[PDB]
Amino acid sequence: MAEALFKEIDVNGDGAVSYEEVKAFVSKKRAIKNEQLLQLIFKSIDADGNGEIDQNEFAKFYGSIQ
Repeated sequence: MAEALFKEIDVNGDGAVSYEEVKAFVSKKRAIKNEQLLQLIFKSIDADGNGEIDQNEFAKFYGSIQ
């Protein structure tokens, strides 16, 4: 309902979503090729930006747009 979506999309059960995984997630809703937005959003969504966003980072990031 909130963060479960991040772990839900991770069919690989890795609890980590990289830049590619992110772009794909949104791609499942439509077709929007954003190279700039992907890069920026990638580092933004990722708390540590370590290759991919971990469940923990995503959870703490979710709703942290205050």
